[PDB]
Amino acid sequence: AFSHWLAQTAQERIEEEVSLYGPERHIEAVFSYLTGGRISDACRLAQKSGDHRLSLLLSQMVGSQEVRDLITLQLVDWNKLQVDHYIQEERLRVFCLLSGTPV
Amino acid sequence: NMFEIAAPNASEKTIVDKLFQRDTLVRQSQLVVDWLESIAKDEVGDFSDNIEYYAKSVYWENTLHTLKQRSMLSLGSSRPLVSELDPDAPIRQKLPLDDLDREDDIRLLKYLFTLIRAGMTDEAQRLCKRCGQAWRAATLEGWKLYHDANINGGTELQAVEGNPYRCVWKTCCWRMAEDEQFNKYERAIYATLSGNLKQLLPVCESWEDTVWAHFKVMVDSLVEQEIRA
Amino acid sequence: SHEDMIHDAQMDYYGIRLATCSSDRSVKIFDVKNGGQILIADLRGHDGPVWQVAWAHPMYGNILASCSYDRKVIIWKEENGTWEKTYEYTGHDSSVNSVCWAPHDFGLVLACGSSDGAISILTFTGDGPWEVKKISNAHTIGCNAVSWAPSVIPGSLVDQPSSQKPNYIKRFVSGGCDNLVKIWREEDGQWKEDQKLEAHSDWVRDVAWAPSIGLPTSTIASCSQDGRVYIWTSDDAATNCWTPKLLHKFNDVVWHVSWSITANILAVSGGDNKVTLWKESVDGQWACISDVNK
Amino acid sequence: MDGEGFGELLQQAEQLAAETEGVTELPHVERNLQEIQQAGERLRSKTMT
Repeated sequence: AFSHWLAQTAQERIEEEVSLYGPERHIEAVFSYLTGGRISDACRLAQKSGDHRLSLLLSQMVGSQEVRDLITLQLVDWNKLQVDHYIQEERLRVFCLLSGTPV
Repeated sequence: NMFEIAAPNASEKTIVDKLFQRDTLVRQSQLVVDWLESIAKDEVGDFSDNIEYYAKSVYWENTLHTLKQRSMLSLGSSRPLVSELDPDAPIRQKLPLDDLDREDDIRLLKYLFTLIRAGMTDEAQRLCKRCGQAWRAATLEGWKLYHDANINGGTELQAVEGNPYRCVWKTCCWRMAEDEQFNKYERAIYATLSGNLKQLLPVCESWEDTVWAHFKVMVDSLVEQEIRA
Repeated sequence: SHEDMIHDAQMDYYGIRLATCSSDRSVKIFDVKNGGQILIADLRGHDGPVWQVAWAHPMYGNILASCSYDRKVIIWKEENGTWEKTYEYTGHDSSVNSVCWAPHDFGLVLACGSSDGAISILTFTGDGPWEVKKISNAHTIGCNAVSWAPSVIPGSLVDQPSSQKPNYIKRFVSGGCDNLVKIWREEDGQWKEDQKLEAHSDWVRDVAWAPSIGLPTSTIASCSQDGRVYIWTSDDAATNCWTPKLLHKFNDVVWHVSWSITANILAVSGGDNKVTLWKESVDGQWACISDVNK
Repeated sequence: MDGEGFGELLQQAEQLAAETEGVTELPHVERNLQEIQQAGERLRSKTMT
C-alpha cells in the first residue's frame, strides 16, 4: 500500500523533472527512477532510446542478495583499482544505489 | 492421471512444478536435454582446475596503462579510448578498445560460452568472480525467477532470488535481439535465453547442436504458453 | 591516363576487366573485350599513395582490396557495373604495405601486413563482420612482404579422394625488415611460430611461394636488398628440412617476385628496370627463360 | 552401527573441510588470492613496461 501511495505521489515529480532531463541528464533520470522504484517506465524509456546495457542493469536493481555480494566484491576491486578517479561519480552513485551503500 | 487444472493461490513455484509434472512431451524433451548436457558436463570435468592457468584480473589493462601514460608523460597518444570502464563504454561511446584487452575477452568468452552452452553454472560464477565481471554475473540472473516461502518459523531465508520483472525482461531481451549489433557470445547466449531461431542459427551447426536447439526452442515456447495459461 | 607510373595492375579471372593502381592517388579500371577497352572507372579515396590491391575468388564473385600510405585499407565491391567502397580500415601507425587474399577454400579473408612490426588479418563474412586477427610484435622492426598458404598442394593428398573435404589448417609465410623471415601456423585460435629464418643479413624485399602443384615439397624464392636470391626448400618442416640454394646473384637490390597466374614461372623485378622471367627447368636448375624491360 | 568415536573425528574433519571450502579461499567459487597475486605482479610488469 505504501508503494502504491508513492506511485500516486511521485507522478507530478516525474512530470516535473521529465521536462528537466534527457539522455544528457540520463543518469539523473536513473537516480529519479531509482528513487521511484519505477522500473517499468524506466525500462520503457531506456528502450525507446535503445539503452540496452542500462535496461539490463535495471532488472538487477532488486535482484537476489547475490547481486549485492557481486557489487560489494566488484567495488572493493574497483577500489583496489583506483578507477573512480577516471570514472565520474555519476554512474558511481547509480552503483551505490544498486549496492545499497548510502555513503 | 495425466494433466491438471488450478488457479493462482500461492507462490509461482506452484505454477512451475505443476507445469513440470503435468505434460509428457516436455518431460521427454527435458530428459533428452539432460542426456545431451550430461554429455557436455562429462566433457567438461575439471575445467575449474584447468582455468588455473588462463587467468588475468586487470580490467582493460592496455587501455589502463596507455591512458595512464597519456596523463603521466610529456607525450600522450593520438589514439582514441574510452574514459569509462562500462561494459557498454566503447559501443555507447563508439570509442575503440585495445586488441589484447578485447581478445583475452574473447578467450574468456570461449571459456564461459562453452560453460553455459553446457550450462556449467557453478564454474560460471567461478569465472565471473575470477575476472571481475560481477556485472556480467549479475546480467546472468535476469531470467531466473523469484520465490519465498518464509511463511514459517522466524524470519529465515526460503528464497530471495532475483527481480520478478522477468517476463517483461525476456521480452526486452527479445527486442534487443531484434536490435542486433552483438558479439557472437552475447548474441548466442541471449538469443538462446529468448529461443530466437534466426539469431540462434549462427552458432549451432552440429547435428547435436541443432536438435538441441530444436528442443530448447520448443520447450521454451511451450513452457511460457502454460505460464500465461 | 594515370598521373604516376603503375606499381600494380591486375586483370580478372575472366580477362575482361583490368584494375590499375599507381601511387597517383587513384586507381583506374577498364572493361576488356575484343582487344578494345573502355576506362569504366577511376576510384578515388586513398589518402595515402597506393601500391597494391587484392582480387578475390570467382565463386564469391568480384572483390577488391587496396592499401595506402594513409594507413587506410579501402575495400571495394562491384555492383551493376559499379565497383564501390565497401569497407575501410585504419588504426595503423605506418603505411599499410602488404595485402593478399586467402584461397577460397579457406574463404574471404585478406592478410594485411605493414612495416608496423605487427600484422592483422581481416575476414569479411561477405555480408557481415570484419573479423580481426591482429598479431603484435610480429616484427621487432616491421613487416615488408607476406604470403598466404595456398590451400591445396601435393605431398600427402594422393590417397585423399576428391569426394571428401580435408582438414584446412591455416599457415603462411612472410619476411620483414628486422633482417629476418618467419613462418606461421594457426591454432588455439591464434598463430604461432613455425619458423625463424636468418640468412639475408639485410632486409628482405619480396617473397615468392612456388605454387607447388605437383610438389610434395615447400619452395620459396626470397629476394632481399642484399642481392641474394634464396630458394628455400623443405620436403618436411617437421623433420626441419629447409635449405638455401642460390637462384641468381644479381648485383642490384633485388626487388620483387611474383608467380604466374598459370602458376608456371616466376617474374622477378630487378634493380635494372627489368623483370627477369625465370623457370625452374625440367631438369634441376633455375633458368632465366626470358625478360621484360620495364 | 559401531565406531562412533571415529565418526566424531570424521564429522570434525567434515566441518573443518566445510570451513576450508566455503571460506579460506578454497574451491566452489572463492576469491583466490592467487589471482590478486597475478594482479600485483602484472602491475609490476606494467612498471617495467
